Amino acid sequence: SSQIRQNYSTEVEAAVNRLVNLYLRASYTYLSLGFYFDRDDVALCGVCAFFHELAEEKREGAERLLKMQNQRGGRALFQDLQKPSQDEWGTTLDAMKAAIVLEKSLNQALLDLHALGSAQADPHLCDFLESHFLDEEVKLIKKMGDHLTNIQRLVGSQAGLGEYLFERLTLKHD
Amino acid sequence: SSQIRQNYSTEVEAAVNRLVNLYLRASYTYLSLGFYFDRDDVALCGVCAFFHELAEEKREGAERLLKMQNQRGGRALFQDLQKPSQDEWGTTLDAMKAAIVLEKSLNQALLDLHALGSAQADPHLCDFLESHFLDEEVKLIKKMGDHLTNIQRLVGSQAGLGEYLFERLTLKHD
Amino acid sequence: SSQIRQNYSTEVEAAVNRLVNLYLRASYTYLSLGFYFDRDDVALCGVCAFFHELAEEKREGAERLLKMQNQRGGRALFQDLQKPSQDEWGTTLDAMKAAIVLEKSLNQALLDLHALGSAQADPHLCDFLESHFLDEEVKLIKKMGDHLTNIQRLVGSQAGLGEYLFERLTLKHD
Amino acid sequence: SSQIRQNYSTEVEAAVNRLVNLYLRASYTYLSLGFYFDRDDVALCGVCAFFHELAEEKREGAERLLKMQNQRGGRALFQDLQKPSQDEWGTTLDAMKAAIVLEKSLNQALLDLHALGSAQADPHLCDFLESHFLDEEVKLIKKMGDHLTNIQRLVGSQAGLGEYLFERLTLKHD
Repeated sequence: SSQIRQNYSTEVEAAVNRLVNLYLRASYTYLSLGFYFDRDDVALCGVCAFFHELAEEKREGAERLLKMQNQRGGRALFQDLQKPSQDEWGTTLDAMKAAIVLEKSLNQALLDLHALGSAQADPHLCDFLESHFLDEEVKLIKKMGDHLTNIQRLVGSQAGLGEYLFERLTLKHD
Repeated sequence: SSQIRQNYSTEVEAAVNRLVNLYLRASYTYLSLGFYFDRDDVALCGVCAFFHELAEEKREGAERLLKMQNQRGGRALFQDLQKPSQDEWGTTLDAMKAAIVLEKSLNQALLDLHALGSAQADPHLCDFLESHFLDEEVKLIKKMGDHLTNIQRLVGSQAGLGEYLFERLTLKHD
Repeated sequence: SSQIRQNYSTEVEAAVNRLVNLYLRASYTYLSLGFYFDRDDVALCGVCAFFHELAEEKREGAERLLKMQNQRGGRALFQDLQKPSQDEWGTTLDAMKAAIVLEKSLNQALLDLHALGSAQADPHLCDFLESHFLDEEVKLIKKMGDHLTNIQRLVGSQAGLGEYLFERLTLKHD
Repeated sequence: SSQIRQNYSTEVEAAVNRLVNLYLRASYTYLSLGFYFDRDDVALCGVCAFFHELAEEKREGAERLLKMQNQRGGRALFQDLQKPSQDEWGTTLDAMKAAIVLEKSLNQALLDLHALGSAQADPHLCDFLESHFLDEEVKLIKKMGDHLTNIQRLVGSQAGLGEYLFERLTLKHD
């Protein structure tokens, strides 16, 4: 039961639960991505750190959605979390490409939810999705696009060299 | 007269003045609630503090609306402030129930105003109502719902004991 | 491929991957437990904090296992994460009971893995499971047993009162 | 003579003396490796530092074994220290390969000693080999595997360039 629910549709409640699953799935994918790059036969620690930071960010996003669900008087419903799409992630390039399509899928889900909020005349939802989701996604996707371009320019005739240099000179180890 | 008014409908201007009255009425209700709990035959100081903090918050909300009214070139119009609905507020439970229906009424007025802003294509109004009103209301109503649940669980067979314990152990005296 | 694997059986590698899944499942269960206690109709924040701390601890345990998997030259394999066993978790008592059987199941899995390590003459595994798993589990289960006893003694004739008092006076809000 | 020896087999005592010789041999090999990379016609100072740090670590390991030998009432017996297997160590790649097989040999000797300790029911030996030997070896071998992978990816079509870059950008000069 709830004593607080107001202007919060069952459709939005369900969509928020689905978005939680998507964010948690993404976090799980990033956990796998990071550990792949820590394999002794891959050994690109800047890439491990990049994806593990994202694993944390996506988990935090899910947690924020869940906090909001409760703030509105909706009820969290958890579903199975499917395993990531790959067990091995190829090159840094392959991985960054997979990451961008993952992020575009999260972004599309955010846009779909915002559209639902608009259709349901739910401005609090609209306010909520603003900063900590929509702008963050745009910033992240831009960063990934920038990375992709730099990785691509580094392939040239010596892919191993370029992959090392990108991990050393772009990716942070702070 | 105004030299600054732009995209600010008479409908929104009037609705903002009505919302100011609602916020000031709410502040007045909270002033009364707090003083009731400071009666020597009631004597629940944590409850006095809780409602008096809300009296301040609601006054500040009215003041923010009035500042915005002037920023947009609308004109503040004040009406009589009706006295609160009760002179005596019963138990902490009764009072928290009254507070939640008060807040739900303010929240509904905010939603109605946002809908009017949307109909009038007034995005500045929409931006304004966002943080310092819509999210604040959702957070407050959640807090009150939490309080209600705790008060309710404390009634049991010994209502006096539960009322004391809630005021001592949940409500802040900082 | 690996250039580092030494004295690391396929059986242990597989068991470590299964243990990662168990820890991540446990983390997910604790995420759900915590959010249930943050429902406005439950509203026991000390209980939310207790279970969310455990969600973090279990995730960290999985991460440590995965780091070790790579240190030994084994390969992380992720499986679907099943949803928690319940959507609603009842009273704090019910929840603490569920938590203890969860922990006992993790502990048994640790013991089974240690036994496998012994059978495979793998002392590094045995060293690894020592502090950050075996002793931590024993300490945690003792804490949960202590909590259960205190919750049980607080039921008496007034369960609501006891549940409130335990959350206020035992569970930390730091 | 000893007045303290308890549960300390002659077999373990002898094995500890042999392990001391192995650690000291390894230290000597690392001393040679480091100085080779400081030749004016090799001149890779990050590689000198890497191997000289290991020379110190291996000497310290021998010293710890010797301290333990005395703590248990065994008697240190020193043997000749054979010269390292090479006078010239080739490329950084060749050297890192030689280092990994050296470490794997030390690790195998540790495992053999732990197995002997188990057979002799000598848990203090087992406790001793744990942190400062077994876990350290696993961590070191993982680091060397990571290095090897990075060196290998840097060979490409320009081996000189890759060797320089690895020494500049991976190996520490702190």
